[PDB]
Amino acid sequence: GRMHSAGKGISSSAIPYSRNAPAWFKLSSESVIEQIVKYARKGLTPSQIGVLLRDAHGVTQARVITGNKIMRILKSNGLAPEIPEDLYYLIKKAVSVRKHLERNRKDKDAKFRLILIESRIHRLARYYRTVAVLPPNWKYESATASALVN
Amino acid sequence: GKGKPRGLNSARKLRVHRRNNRWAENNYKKRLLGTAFKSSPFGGSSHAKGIVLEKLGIESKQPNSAIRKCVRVQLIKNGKKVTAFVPNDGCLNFVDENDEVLLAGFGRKGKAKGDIPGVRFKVVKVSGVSLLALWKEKKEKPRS
Amino acid sequence: TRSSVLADALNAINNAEKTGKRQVLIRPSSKVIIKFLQVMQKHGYIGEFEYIDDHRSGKIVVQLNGRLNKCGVISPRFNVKIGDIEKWTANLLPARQFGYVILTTSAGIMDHEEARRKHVSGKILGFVY
RNA sequence: GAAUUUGGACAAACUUGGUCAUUUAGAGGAACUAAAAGUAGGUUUCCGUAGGUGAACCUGCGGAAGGAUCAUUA
RNA sequence: GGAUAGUGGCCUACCAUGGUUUCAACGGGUAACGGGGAAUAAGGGUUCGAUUCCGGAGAGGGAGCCUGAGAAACGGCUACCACAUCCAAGGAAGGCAGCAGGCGCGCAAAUUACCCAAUCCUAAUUCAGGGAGGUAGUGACAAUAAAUAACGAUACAGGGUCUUGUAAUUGGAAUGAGUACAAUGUAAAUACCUUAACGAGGAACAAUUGGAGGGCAAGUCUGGUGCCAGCAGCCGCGGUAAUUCCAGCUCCAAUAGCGUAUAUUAAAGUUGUUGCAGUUAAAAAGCUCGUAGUUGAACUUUGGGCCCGGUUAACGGGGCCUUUCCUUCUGGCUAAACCAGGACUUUUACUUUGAAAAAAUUAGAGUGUUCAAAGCAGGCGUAUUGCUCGAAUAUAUUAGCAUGGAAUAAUAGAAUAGGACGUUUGGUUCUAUUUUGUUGGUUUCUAGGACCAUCGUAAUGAUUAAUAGGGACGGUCGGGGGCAUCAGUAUUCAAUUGUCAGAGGUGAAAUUCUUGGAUUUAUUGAAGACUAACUACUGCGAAAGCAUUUGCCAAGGACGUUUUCAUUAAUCAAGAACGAAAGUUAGGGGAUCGAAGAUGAUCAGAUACCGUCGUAGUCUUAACCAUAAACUAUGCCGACUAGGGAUCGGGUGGUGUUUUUUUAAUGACCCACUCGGCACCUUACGAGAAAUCAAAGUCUUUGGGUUCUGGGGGGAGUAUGGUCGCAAGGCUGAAACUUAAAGGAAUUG
Repeated sequence: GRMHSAGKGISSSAIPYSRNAPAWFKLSSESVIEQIVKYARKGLTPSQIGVLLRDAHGVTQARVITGNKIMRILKSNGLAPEIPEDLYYLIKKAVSVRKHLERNRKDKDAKFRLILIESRIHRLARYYRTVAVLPPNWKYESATASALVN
Repeated sequence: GKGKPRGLNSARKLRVHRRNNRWAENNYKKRLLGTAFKSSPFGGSSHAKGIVLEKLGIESKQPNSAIRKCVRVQLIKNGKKVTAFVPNDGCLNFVDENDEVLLAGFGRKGKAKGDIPGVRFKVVKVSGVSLLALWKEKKEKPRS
Repeated sequence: TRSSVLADALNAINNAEKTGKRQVLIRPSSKVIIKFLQVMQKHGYIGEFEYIDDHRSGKIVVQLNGRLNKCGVISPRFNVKIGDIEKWTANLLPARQFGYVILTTSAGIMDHEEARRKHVSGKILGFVY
């Protein structure tokens, strides 16, 4: 089920049984690539690029049209951020809930949720520095993480 | 499932769990604490020898009784005083005070066989000769 | 989480036979599951199975024909030295004339009589009778 | 070339100080025993905790049933 | 460097600051010499191994040392310690855990015997010596074989003319327990095997040990003994917590053996890997996070054809082709490509085979020790100079070595190309087995490497996106949390007012307030707490818990998604967050209720043990404590198995309903479907001791992953130790002893 909850939901997306280039698309293969790098240069994460492409321009998913995934496209042209997207968002959430916990001391529910979020951050950071994406230590700390997010 | 580890490399947890569980027994706990040597009435032995301190008259009931009473005996090696069970009537007059009786167990691993509470030993020899044969007028007691 | 897919397949087949169904669907699929089903199919314990292929892992539809008493998996997969093989049979088969235990040897996945005939052995995998 | 002698390493052992541990004397007390034989009433059952009482026991706060659901309509 | 026979922190001088450990280091115990092995036999295990073989260590405790190849030797020496011997009192000598033997200790263990004859050892060595060893004595440790009787005749009972048993009936045969000429045996004897002579008629030459309610086999026996306010009266009957009180007859089991005591093993699945249990019988941490540990989705050469060839058409073997034998090099066919040949795991785990593995022991083949336990003997002949078989085989489950396999489970490779391949060209860096007579140095060529750059050669290099997971977004949803704010009656108190004699309290009184007006009524004000009815077999939260309005702050599940990354996960000692009520230290405020306390009346009955006042507390802030029947008495993750009706959240569809004021969005409702919840009813495909359970199912046909806890009842959550807490106390947590039951679930008197 979940990782830090009692839920057991299964809501997700379902990739179709067709790896071949839907016929009503028939537009291009590279034009979406410089459009993707334009969207990234505008300042979006790969997930936001994907949702805008499937909401506006009929790209079912960028993996089937181009042959490469979105993050590899951004990494190929030197648009990759120094830390990955999901770890960045987890650190941002931890910073916000830590500010809230600082202003309201007696919120013990926020204390428990912060402990859960930080344990999730530690697991993800251990995976990233194991697969050699992050620097070999990267030393997640309470203070400098704020200076890490902005 | 079953509540225990089952991995192929999970033998150390099984071993230490079995060690602790075996410590929660009674035979193993007394065997590997050496209880039969420090606190046992014997020295972890089968028979023993001791002088008869006194003879105590615990009868069955009020005067219409069956005479089943025996003696209080102090040991030779431990110096500990226990109570015995002399066999049937006619054997009671043989065992006097300070009579160097040889004793055995009674047959329930340290528990009282029979309906006499508080006896775990029985006299096997009196004055270092016999008790069964001396009762059956087959031999005679040597003097001192 | 899914520790063993072979356990799921064998438990599904046992439950389907004990309920009294005709065909059963198994997900996921594996080379080990396929080879186990091929041995069970060769010895007549199951009927005919098909490999439905989506892109992810596959599914298997097995059509049973009865004559299946019990199939089961042995987790963990112990190393079975050859002189020990009949010992395993003597633990978990009802008799000596029928009943099979399945060994994953370096010559493939095979029943124990073929393992004794080929003078080869390996890890244990499961049993069927 | 003996008795004898200087220094050193190897060191048994004796005197003191501390420490570890076993056994035995010692007021006091509390427990248990067979002690054949001493001085009518309340009845929900508990749990945690606080206070009080020769004596179980009582009271305050929170919790459990290991406590016996009838009539009606929908 | 010293020292040693030699390496070495083995020691010394100098310099570094290292080494081991939750995969349990270091410390403590051992009624611990280690092993070959022993008992137990369905398997796996459990228990013992002082002891006949191998290795270690010691000779009362330590230390030191000469001789010698070898000793830190003690049937050698020296000193100290503890014992202790001798005497002329000056001095001298000591070491049985060698063989006998003595004392002591104990439940527990033999002759101060004979001999080198065997086996081997020592010496100058065939010859001497050997308490090593062998022989005999004691010996019911254990083990082997089997004496205490067999056959008739007569009379009866039979089945019934051939077969059994009975008998104070009867006949003779056979033989060794012993005694013993002899011979053998033996170093000399004893004993065994052989044997002249003697040796059997029952109190002979005599078999015992336990038992007879059940377990567990065999008494619907006999007599006597001790008790009676039971009947009779001196004969007795019957009863006797006489737990039989004792003898005799008869019977059962084993037998030259049988019983008892302690320990251990099997039956025991009361240790449970195989193979236990945890709703209620012992036992699921109050809940969650989380390190070590254990465990972890699928995927990459499959298939086909060809032959040859092993066993009685089936099983199993290897080479060729199918894009398919890749790799480290010499000698030849040749014009980088073949043959004859030396071999190779990126790293493992696993598995087959093999070597090297003391004997004895175990399993086992042969052989009539007269049989057998044993032993490795033996067998056959013209038994006159002889012949010949054998002393096998197996097991050894870890580690190390060699080897065939490549399923299963792991590890790595090209993502900033810094990747591979070459008769692609340039430069640098080094080396020479050589030839110029051998050598040292100098140079070129040649050949071999390594490095830095440019041409190409190529299908140039990135597995799915798990009805695993985390992330993003969209619309929601909730009595989820914090802060601030708003409201509702109610309770208590106060002010003003109306009217009069009681108001409270109890089963009955009394204390209490009251003609300065009690209780009651009306208007108003203040304080603190709490949020009824709505409120449900509804919701939210990890649990504890959460119920007036509004706003802010951050969070959360479920649904939807042709979004994102590609294993990031499950469980979890160490460690940590929260944790009802009660309780502790200070501040606040104190309306109700209220431990403690104070008073009233205590009336057989309180069945109806009370009343009033009231401290701490109840509320809050900052610190503490960490326990509850913290309960669903049911750990967490995953898979599958059965029908039905409600209900909450999200989504999909309806030429469906309703309100629009025109039937457009949207809301409420109905029908169908789906996902995720809280629950409910019936049933057993199943389970269970039952109550009952869709999980407590998928289990004698026993294995998806993982953590914690239990081992008959008391003593006892007690004692002691540690640790946390100001304290209360919490966490961990025994033993001696005592007992044959304690207990769970239903039906019935």
